[PDB]
Amino acid sequence: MAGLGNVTGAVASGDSLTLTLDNGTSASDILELDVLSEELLRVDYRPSGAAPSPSTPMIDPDASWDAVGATIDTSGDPIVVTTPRMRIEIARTPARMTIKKADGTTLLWEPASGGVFEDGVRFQRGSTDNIYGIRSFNAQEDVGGLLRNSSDHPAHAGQQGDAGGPFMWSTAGYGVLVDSDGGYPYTDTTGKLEFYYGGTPTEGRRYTKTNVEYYIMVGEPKEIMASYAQVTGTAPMLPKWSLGFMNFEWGIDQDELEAHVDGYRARNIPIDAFALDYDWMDYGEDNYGEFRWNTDNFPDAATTQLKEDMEAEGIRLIGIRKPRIITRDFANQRTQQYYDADSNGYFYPGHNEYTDYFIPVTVRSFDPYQQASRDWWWQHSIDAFDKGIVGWWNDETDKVDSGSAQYWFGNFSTGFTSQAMYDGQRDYTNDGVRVWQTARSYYPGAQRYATTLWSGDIGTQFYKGELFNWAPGMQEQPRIMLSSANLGQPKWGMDTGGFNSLGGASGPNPSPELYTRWMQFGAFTPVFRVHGNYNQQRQPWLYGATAEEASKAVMHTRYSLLPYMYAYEREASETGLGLIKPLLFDYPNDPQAADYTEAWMFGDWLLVSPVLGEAQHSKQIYLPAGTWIDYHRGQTYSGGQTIHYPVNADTWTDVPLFVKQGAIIPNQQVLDYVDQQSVTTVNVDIFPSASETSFTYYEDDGSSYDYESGSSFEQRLAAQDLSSSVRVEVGAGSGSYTPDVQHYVLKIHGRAGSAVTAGGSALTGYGDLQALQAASGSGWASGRDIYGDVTYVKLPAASGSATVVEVSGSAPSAATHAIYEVEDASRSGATPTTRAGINTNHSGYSGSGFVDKLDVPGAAVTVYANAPVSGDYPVELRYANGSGSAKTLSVYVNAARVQQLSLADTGAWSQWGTQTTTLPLTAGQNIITYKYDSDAGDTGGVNLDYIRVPFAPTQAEYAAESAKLWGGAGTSQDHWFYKGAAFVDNLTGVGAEASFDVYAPSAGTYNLSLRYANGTGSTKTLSAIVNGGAASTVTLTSPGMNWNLWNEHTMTATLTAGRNTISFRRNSGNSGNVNLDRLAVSASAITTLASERNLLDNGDFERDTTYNSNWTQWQPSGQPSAFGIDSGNALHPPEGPARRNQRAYFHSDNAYQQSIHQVVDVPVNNATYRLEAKVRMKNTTPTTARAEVQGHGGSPIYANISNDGVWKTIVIDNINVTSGSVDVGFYVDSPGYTTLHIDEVTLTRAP
Amino acid sequence: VGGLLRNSSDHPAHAGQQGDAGGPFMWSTAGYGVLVDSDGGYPYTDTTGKLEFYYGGTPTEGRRYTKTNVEYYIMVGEPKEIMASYAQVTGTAPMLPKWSLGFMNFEWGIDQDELEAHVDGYRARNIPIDAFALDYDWMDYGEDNYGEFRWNTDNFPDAATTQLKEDMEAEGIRLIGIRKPRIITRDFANQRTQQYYDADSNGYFYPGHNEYTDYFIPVTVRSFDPYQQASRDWWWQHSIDAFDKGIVGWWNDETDKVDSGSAQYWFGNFSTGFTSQAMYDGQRDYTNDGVRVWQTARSYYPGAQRYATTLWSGDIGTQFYKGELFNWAPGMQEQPRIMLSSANLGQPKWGMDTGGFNSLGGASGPNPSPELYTRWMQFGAFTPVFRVHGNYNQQRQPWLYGATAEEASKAVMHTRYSLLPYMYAYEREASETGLGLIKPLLFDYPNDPQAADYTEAWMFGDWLLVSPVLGEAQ
Ligand SMILES: OC[C@H]1O[C@H](O[C@H]2[C@H](O)[C@@H](O)[C@@H](O[C@H]3[C@H](O)[C@@H](O)[C@@H](O[C@H]4[C@H](O)[C@@H](O)[C@@H](O[C@H]5[C@H](O)[C@@H](O)[C@@H](O)O[C@@H]5CO)O[C@@H]4CO)O[C@@H]3CO)O[C@@H]2CO)[C@H](O)[C@@H](O)[C@@H]1O
Ligand SMILES: OC[C@H]1O[C@H](OC[C@H]2O[C@H](O[C@H]3[C@H](O)[C@@H](O)[C@@H](O[C@H]4[C@H](O)[C@@H](O)[C@H](O)O[C@@H]4CO)O[C@@H]3CO)[C@H](O)[C@@H](O)[C@@H]2O)[C@H](O)[C@@H](O)[C@@H]1O
Ligand SMILES: OC[C@H]1O[C@H](O[C@H]2[C@H](O)[C@@H](O)[C@@H](O[C@H]3[C@H](O)[C@@H](O)[C@@H](O[C@H]4[C@H](O)[C@@H](O)[C@@H](O)O[C@@H]4CO)O[C@@H]3CO)O[C@@H]2CO)[C@H](O)[C@@H](O)[C@@H]1O
Ligand SMILES: OC[C@H]1O[C@H](O[C@H]2[C@H](O)[C@@H](O)[C@@H](O[C@H]3[C@H](O)[C@@H](O)[C@@H](O[C@H]4[C@H](O)[C@@H](O)[C@@H](O)O[C@@H]4CO)O[C@@H]3CO)O[C@@H]2CO)[C@H](O)[C@@H](O)[C@@H]1O
Ligand SMILES: OC[C@H]1O[C@H](OC[C@H]2O[C@H](O)[C@H](O)[C@@H](O)[C@@H]2O)[C@H](O)[C@@H](O)[C@@H]1O
Ligand SMILES: OC[C@H]1O[C@@H](O)[C@H](O)[C@@H](O)[C@@H]1O
Ligand SMILES: OC[C@H]1O[C@@H](O)[C@H](O)[C@@H](O)[C@@H]1O
Ligand SMILES: OC[C@H]1O[C@H](O)[C@H](O)[C@@H](O)[C@@H]1O
Ligand SMILES: [Ca+2]
Ligand SMILES: [Ca+2]
Ligand SMILES: [Ca+2]
Ligand SMILES: [Mg+2]
Ligand SMILES: [Mg+2]
Ligand SMILES: [Mg+2]
Ligand SMILES: [Mg+2]
Ligand SMILES: [Mg+2]
Ligand SMILES: [Mg+2]
Ligand SMILES: [Mg+2]
Ligand SMILES: [Mg+2]
Ligand SMILES: [Mg+2]
Ligand code: NI
Ligand code: NI
Repeated sequence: MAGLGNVTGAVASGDSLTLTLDNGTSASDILELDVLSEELLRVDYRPSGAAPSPSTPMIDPDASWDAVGATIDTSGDPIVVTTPRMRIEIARTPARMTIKKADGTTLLWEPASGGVFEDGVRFQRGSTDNIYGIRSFNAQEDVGGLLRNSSDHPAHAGQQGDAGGPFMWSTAGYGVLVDSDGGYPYTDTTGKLEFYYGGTPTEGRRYTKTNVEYYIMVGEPKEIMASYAQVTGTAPMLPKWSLGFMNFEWGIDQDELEAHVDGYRARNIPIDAFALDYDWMDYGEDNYGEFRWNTDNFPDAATTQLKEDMEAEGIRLIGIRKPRIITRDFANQRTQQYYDADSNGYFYPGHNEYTDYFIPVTVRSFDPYQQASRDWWWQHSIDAFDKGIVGWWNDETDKVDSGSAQYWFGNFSTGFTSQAMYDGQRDYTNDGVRVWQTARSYYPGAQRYATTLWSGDIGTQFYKGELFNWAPGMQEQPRIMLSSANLGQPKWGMDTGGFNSLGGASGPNPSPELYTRWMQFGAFTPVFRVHGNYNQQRQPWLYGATAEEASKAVMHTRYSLLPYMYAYEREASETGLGLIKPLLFDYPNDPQAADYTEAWMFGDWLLVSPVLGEAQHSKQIYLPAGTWIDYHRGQTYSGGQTIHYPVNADTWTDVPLFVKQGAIIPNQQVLDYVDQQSVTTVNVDIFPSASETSFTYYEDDGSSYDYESGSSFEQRLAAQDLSSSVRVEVGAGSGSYTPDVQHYVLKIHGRAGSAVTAGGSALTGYGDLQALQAASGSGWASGRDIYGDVTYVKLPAASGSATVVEVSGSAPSAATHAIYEVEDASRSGATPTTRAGINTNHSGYSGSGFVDKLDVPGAAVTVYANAPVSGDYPVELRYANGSGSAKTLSVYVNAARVQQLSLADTGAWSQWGTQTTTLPLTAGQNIITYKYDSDAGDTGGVNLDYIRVPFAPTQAEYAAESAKLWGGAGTSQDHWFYKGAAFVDNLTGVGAEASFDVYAPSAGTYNLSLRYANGTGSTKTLSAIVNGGAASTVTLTSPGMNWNLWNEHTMTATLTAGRNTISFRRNSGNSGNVNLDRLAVSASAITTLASERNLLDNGDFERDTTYNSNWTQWQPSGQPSAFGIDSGNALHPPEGPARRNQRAYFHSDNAYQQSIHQVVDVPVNNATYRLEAKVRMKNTTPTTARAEVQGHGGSPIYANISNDGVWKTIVIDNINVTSGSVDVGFYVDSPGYTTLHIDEVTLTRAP
Repeated sequence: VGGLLRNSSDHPAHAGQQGDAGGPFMWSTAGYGVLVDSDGGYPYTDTTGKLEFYYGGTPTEGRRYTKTNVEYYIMVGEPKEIMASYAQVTGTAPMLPKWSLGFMNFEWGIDQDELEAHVDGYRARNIPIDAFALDYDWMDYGEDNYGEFRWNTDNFPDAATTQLKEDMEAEGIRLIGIRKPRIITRDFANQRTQQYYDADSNGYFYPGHNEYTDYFIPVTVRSFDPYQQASRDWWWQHSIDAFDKGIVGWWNDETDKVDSGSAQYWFGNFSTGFTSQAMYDGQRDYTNDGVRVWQTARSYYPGAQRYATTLWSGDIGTQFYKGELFNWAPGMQEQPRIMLSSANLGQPKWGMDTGGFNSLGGASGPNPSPELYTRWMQFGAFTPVFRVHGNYNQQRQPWLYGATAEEASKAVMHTRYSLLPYMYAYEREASETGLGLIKPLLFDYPNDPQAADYTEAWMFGDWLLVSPVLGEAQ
C-alpha cells in the first residue's frame, strides 16, 4: 500500500514520457505516459519494469490516434507535459502526478501517502465534485440516482440489467478509466477517487494484469465520453429498422404473429420488428435444437418463406438466444451438441451441467379440509384406481415453493388429503381393498386415514456436510425415524439412496458403498423404498456386484421375516405401536438409551445397528440389559455394555443384528413378493429366557378390512427356559379366518434334547431336520447351528386346543457341517424364464430335490451361509454330471470369483459326487454362488444337490484394521501390499495397541501368525497380552527400509473355550513403530489363507485415490492421461465397479493410447501363475484392447477385450515364471471415445 | 438434525414440510405424557423442569381451528402405555396391505417399457419386490379434463384399460402413483381447464392460495464459453441457418448469471462482449459486411459496444414503482435512473420491457393497468430501444388496453416515427463518439446543481427535453 519512489530517469520522445522510479532494487519501476490526444493521457505502471500483461477486452485493439505534438519538459521539478487542454505535472521526489487544465486549475492529484501502485490507482480531488459512472442498478435492486459520491460497489457487468466498469468521471472536468477484469472503485466525500484490482470478484477473473494501465480524460462530459469511446470503442451503426417499435413476445406461434402484425397495420400503428422467445426454436431437442427453427410453431420457417413474407409486411424478426446447450434431450439421450462442446472444451469454466425448466404451467392448491372438496377429489381419482393406482403417494401437502408463491398448507392438510382417499376408497370398494398412502408431513390424527411418512428430499451423502450442507444424508435418518416414532407415527420411510445432489438431477448417484449401506439400513425400517431425482436409477444391479448381492441378501432376510413383521402391522391397529421403536421404549430408566439412535428395535426381539460410516472397520454398539445373540455369527453378549464389533469393510456383507434372549421369531421361505404362494410351514425360532416370553402369530387376508369384524387368525406362542428343560406353548387357534399355515417347525435354540413331550406323550424322534420335515404328523429332531445346540419340533398349526411341548435332556449333535439343500436356495438367471430350476427327475438326491437348468448362460444358485469367524472353510458341493465329460461352474463368495470348479463326470445323472473347495468366508453372513458364467469360460451343465459348510474353519483370520485400537493406533492405506481394506499404523506412543477378539472351540494351545511391516531398518518390539495375562515380548525384524514389505511373526498362545482377547501393544520397554495387518489363528500349522492368494497391490482399485499403488501408467508423449479410478456413480445410468466401490477406467473423447502396468516379484520362481480380471468395454470399438503378461521369462502373452457393455472375465493361465517377476497390464489403442473398465485383477499361484 | 431429547425445546408444534413431524404431544420416560388438542402452537420445555404448551399467535402455517376452551390429556405409564393412550385419543392406524411390507422402487423418469424391464431385472435375480411407485410420468399432468388424475397413455399404453394393472399384478407388482394437492388451471395451450371451472365455482381452492406459475418438465443444460475464438466460430456456424430463415436480431439473454436450484454460476465480465462478438464477427464475415448486426443483452461492461449490442433492463416489475405492488423488483418510475446510469457508463443504446415483465404470481399475475401501460408507452417512445415485452403468454398489443391506451400509444408512436431523420443522426453520432440518442441534463449543464442528480427529464437528441408523466393519477 505504498506509493511510487523517486524519479531517477526521464526520457521524452514525441508524445511519450518514460519514467524510471527507485524501488530499492536493481530492477527499477517504469511509468510510461503517452499523450493520445490533447485531452487524453495513457499511463502504464510496470512494477520492476516487467513487460505489461495483455490488455483486457475493454480496450479497442484497433484504437489509433493522430500525433498530438505535446510539450514535455523534463528540465526541472516537476516534470511538465502540456497540451492546449491539459497540464500534467510529475513531482520527482517521490513520483506523484497532478492533472490540471491548461489554465492551471487543479483537477486531481496523487496524494503524498500514495498514488498508483501494484494493485491500482489512488487520486484526490475536490471534495464537492460530483462523480459518475462505476455502476447502474439491476431488476432486483433498490434503484439509486446518478451520483457516485460515496461509492464502494464493485465494477462488474452484473446481472438483470446491470452495467458497470472501472470508469469514474466528474462534471468538474476529469475522468479515469482503468483496464481491468472487475475490481473495486472507491469514492468518498473527503475527495478520494480510487480503484483497486483487489481479490477475485464474485464473477471470477480470467484476465489478470501485473501492470496498471489507465487513462485520464480532461474536459466536459461529452468530451470525456468521446475519449472513453476512443479507448474502448465506438458503436457500429445498428440497422435503421432498430429505431422503430418492437414487440417482444413469449407465447407466440405463426398464426398469432400474423394476427398481431395485421392488428398494427390495420390501425396504422407503426412497428418494425417482432422478437420471438423460446417459441421460435426447438429448445430441448437433439441436433442443435436450440439453434433450429421450431416448425411446429412456425411452419413457414421450414424455408425462407416466413422471413420473406414478414419482410414484405415490413417486419424483421429477432430471436432469443441463451448462452448454453441442452446436454440431454427430452428422452434423456446425450445430444450431438453436447458431444461437440464436450470434446472441444467449449463449456464455461466452473459451470457444470444443471437443470433448467422452460415450459410453465398454471396451478392452484386444492382445499382438502372441506367434505365436498374431498368427495370431488376422490370421484376424479376412481378411474386411475380402477386402472392400477392402488397406493397414493401424496406429495407437497406441506408447502408451496415457486417464485413469489410461498404458500403454507395447514397442519391438518396431510390428514385431510389422506382422509379423502381413505373414505373414498373404502366406500367405493365396500371395505374390500386396504388403503396405502405416504405423505411428507405428519400431525396427530393423520394416522387414522392410513398414511405412512417419508423423510422428503434428503441428500445423497453419508451425513450433512459431507458433500453439501443444505440437506441431511444417510446418518441423520435414524434420528428422524425415531423422532417420528416418538410422535406416534412409526410407519416411516426414506429415499434410500438419497434424492438431492450437487447439480440437481444431473448430480451424482450414491457411491456403491453409500447405496449398499443405505439398503441394509432401509431393510430394517418400516417403509422400505428406494427413490432418486429425475431420470436417476436406483436398481441394485447398477451399483456393481457387491451392492447387488448385499442388497439381495438383506432383502431375503426381510422377506423371511414377513410373518414376524406382519404381527406389528396388526399391533399398530390396536395400540399404534409399529415395527420399529427406539431403545428407550423398552429401557425408560437407562441413561445410555435416553438419546440412543445408532441402533433400534425391529419388532420386540431384534436389535439392529446398521453400518452407516464410510470405510468403517468396526462399530461400538450399545447393548442394553439382557442377553444378546449375534444373528449372523452366533456368539452371545451380556447386556449393559458397549461392545466392539468388527466389520469387514472389504465385503460389505455385515448388518449387525442381535437377537434379544426371550425371542420368539416366526419366519418363512423367501418369496419374490408377499402373496406369491401359500406358506404352509412357518418356522419359529425360539431363544428361551428364564422368564416366560410370548409372540402372537397373526394371519388375515392381507387385503381387506375383514379383520375389523373378526376375520383373522391368531395363535399365542410362549416359551420359558426351566431348570433342566424348555417349555413352549402353542396356544389354541382364535378367530374366523382359515390360515394358510398347516405346521409350525419350532427351532428351540440352546438345548439338543433327548426327549420332547406333550400331553403325556413322547413325540417321535427323527434323524435330522430333513427327515422331520418329510414326516406327516408331529415329531422332533435335533442338531447344531451357528448358535449351538438346537431342537426341532414339528406340530400342527391352528388346533382348537393348546399344545405344551417340553424339551428335556441334553444329547448334542456330533455333526461337523451344516447342510444347505440348494433347491431351498436362491435361483437366478439372465431373464425371469431362464433362472436355475428345481427338479426331482433323477434319483439319489438329498432333501426334496436338486437344482437343474444350470445350462443357460447366467443361471445360478446362491446360498446364504453363516460363519462364526472369518477364515478358510472347505465347502463340499454335491453334484451330478451325466454329460460324459467334465463341466465347469464358477464359485463366487461375497461377489468375488474364487475359483472355476472342474466337476468330473459322475457316470450318470442319477449318480452323485462331491467336490470340496476351500472358500474364504468372513465372520457372519456369506454369499456363496454357483453360476454358469459363460463370459468366464464356464460350460455349465451340471445338477447340484447341496453344499456342506463346516461349523469351524481350518484356520481363522482377524483383520487388524477391525480390531479394537487404542493409544493412538489408527488405520491407513498409505503403504502397499496390505490385505483387506487397510492396515494398522501409529503404534508409536506407549499404550498404543490393537486388541483382537479371538474365538476358540476348546481350551488349549493355538498357533498365531501376525502379519506385520517394519521398514525402520532394525528390529522392533511389541508385547503380546492374552486374556489380560502377563505380557510376552514380540520381536519383529525388519526386512529393510521399505514399508511395502510384509512378514509373518509366528508364536503360540494358550486360549480358553469361547472369546479370548489377544493384544499387541507398545509397553514402556518396547520400541513399537511397526504396522499390523492380520492375525491368523489355527490348531495346526498356519498356511496361506484363501483370502490372501492375490500377489498384486490394489488389484481391485479399492484404495482411496489420494494414495498411490504399485500400478504405473503410460501414454504417448504429449497426450493427456486417459486413465483414472472412480466409482462410476456420477453417470446416468451408473457404470459401476465389478466388485465393491471402484474400478479403473480408460476413456478419452479424442483418439488415444493408454496402459497401466504392475510388476511384482513372485514368491516361488520356476513355477506357474495365473492372471484373472474383470473387464468391460463400451462405446467406440478400439483398434487394440487387451490384457498383457510379460517380463516373466517367456515372450508376451495377450488376451483381447471385445466391445460389449458388460463385465467379462479375462484369464491368462499357465504363466511359467522363470525371471522371478511378472508384469501384468492393460492397453488400449482407440480412435476416440472407447471406454474400458478394469476391476478385480488377481495374480495367483496356479496348480 | 438433532437427537430424540426435547429437554430445552421451544420449536413450534406443526406438521412442517419436507419430512417433518410434530404435534402438541410431550412425554417422558419418567412416567407421564401431555397431549393438548390444538391447531399448531408452542410447546415449551427447559431444564428447570417446565413442561408447557401455548396456543400463542397464529403460526406460520395458519390456523383454521381456533378454540376458546383448553382440551388436554394426561397419560400415566411407561412409554408403550403412553403411546397406546395417545393412539386411543388420536386414533390407531388401519392395517396397510401386506404387500406394503415389501420392497418398493419409487422412480421419476419411467415409461411402460422401462417399468417392465426393471421388474424383469428384479425377478430374474430373485431380488424381492412388491411395488413400483410412479412419479409425474404416470399422469397427464398439465392437460385439460382432469389430466392430473388421468393415466398418461403415451408413457403407459396399456393403462388405456385395466390391462397394465392386471399384467403387473400377474408379476406380483402393485402400482403407486404420485399426487399433488393442486390442479392445473391453464393447460399447455393457455386455455382454462374444466377442473379450474369446477373447483372455482364450488370454492375448492385452498384459502389464501392464489394460482401461480410453476414448472415440472426438467431439461439438462450447460453454459458455453464465449471467451474462446474456436467456441465463437462454432456458435456462429450453428446460427447461420436460423439467420438465413429470418432471425436477423440476436436477443442474447442470461449472459450474466445462472440461477437454478444449487446451480448459481456467474458469467465473467466479458461474457456479454464475447457473446456479442461471436454474432458480430460471424454475421459480418458471412454477409461480407452487407447486413448490419443488431443485438441486445441484459448486462454491459466497457468494450462490449464494439460488437453491436444494446442493453435492456431485465425482468422489471409491472408496477408504477418499487413497492407499489411488490418490493422485489423495480417498476416504471425507477427506469429513467437505470437508463441514465447506463448512459453515464457509455452505453446509451438502452431499453426496457415496456409494460413490465414480473407480477405477483408470475406469468399468471396481472398485466399493467391501462394507465400504467399508456404512460409506459409514452415513456418508451422517448428512449433508445423502444420495445414492449411481458411474461409467458402475456400480451402487450396496445389495442388490448382500451381506446385511450390504443390511441395515445398510436399518437406518441407517430411522433417517434416522424422524428426518424432526427434520431438517425444520433445513431451515426454513436459510431463516431459513442454518444447516443439520450443523455442526462448534466451532460449539457455540468455545473448546474439542479441537474446533478436529475432523472425525471432527459434530452432526446440535442434539441428536445422530455419529461414523461410517470405518476398514477397525476
Ligand atoms: O474518514 C471517514 C471515513 O472513514 C471510514 O472509511 C475508511 C476505512 O476505514 C479505512 O480503512 C480506509 O479504507 C481504505 C482501505 O484501508 C484500503 O485498503 C482500500 O480498500 C480497498 C482494498 O484495498 C481493495 O482490496 C478492495 O477491497 C475489496 C477486496 O479486494 C475484495 O476481496 C472484497 O472483500 O471486497 C473489498 C471491497 O469491498 O477495495 C477496497 C476499497 O473498497 O481503500 C480504502 C479507501 O481509501 O479509508 C476509509 C476512508 O477513506 C468509514 O468507514 C467511512 O464511512 C468514512 O467516510
Ligand atoms: O479421461 C478423460 C475424461 O475424464 C472425465 O471423465 C472421466 C469418466 O470417464 C468415463 O465415463 C465415460 C463413460 O464411460 C461413457 O459411457 C460416457 O458416458 C456417457 C454415457 O455414454 C451416456 O449414456 C450417459 O448417459 O452419459 C454419460 C456422460 O455423462 O462418457 C463418460 C465420460 O464423460 C468413466 O467411466 C468414468 O468412471 C470417469 O469418471 C471427463 O468428464 C471427460 O470429459 C474426459 O473425457
Ligand atoms: O506413506 C506415505 C507415502 O505414500 C507414498 O509413498 C509410496 C511411494 O510413492 C513409492 O515410491 C513407494 O516408496 C518406497 C520406495 O520406492 C522404496 O525405495 C523405499 O524407500 C525407502 C528408501 O529406500 C530408504 O533409503 C529411505 O529413504 O526410506 C524409504 C522409505 O521409508 O520404500 C518406500 C516405501 O516405504 O511406496 C510408497 C508407499 O509405501 C507417497 O508417494 C509418499 O510421498 C508418502 O510419504
Ligand atoms: O423459564 C425461562 C424463561 O421463562 C420466561 O418465558 C416465558 C414467557 O414469559 C411466557 O410468555 C411464555 O412464552 C410463550 C408465549 O406466551 C406464547 O405466546 C408463545 O410465544 C410464541 C408466540 O405466540 C408466537 O406468535 C411467535 O412469536 O413465537 C413465540 C414462541 O417463540 O410461546 C412462548 C413459549 O415458547 O412461556 C415462557 C416460558 O415459560 C421468561 O420470560 C424467559 O426470559 C425465560 O428465559
Ligand atoms: O445340461 C444338463 C442337463 O442334461 C440333461 O438334460 C438335457 C436337457 O433335457 C431336457 O430337454 C430339458 O428340458 C433341458 O433343460 C436339458 O438341457 C439332464 O437330464 C438334466 O438333469 C441336466 O440338468
Ligand atoms: O414429483 C417430483 C418430486 O417432487 C418432490 O416434491 C418429491 O418430494 C419427490 O419425491 C418427487 O420425486
Ligand atoms: O426466455 C424467457 C425469459 O427469460 C428471461 O431470462 C429474460 O430476461 C426474459 O426477457 C425472457 O422472456
Ligand atoms: O514410526 C512408524 C511409522 O513410520 C512411518 O511414518 C510410516 O509411514 C508409518 O507407516 C509407520 O507407522
Ligand atoms: Ca437336495
Ligand atoms: Ca488388513
Ligand atoms: Ca473394485
Ligand atoms: Mg500518439
Ligand atoms: Mg455534493
Ligand atoms: Mg498484482
Ligand atoms: Mg402470446
Ligand atoms: Mg396475411
Ligand atoms: Mg422441429
Ligand atoms: Mg428411469
Ligand atoms: Mg414382460
Ligand atoms: Mg393422454
Ligand atoms: Ni451492480
Ligand atoms: Ni419443525
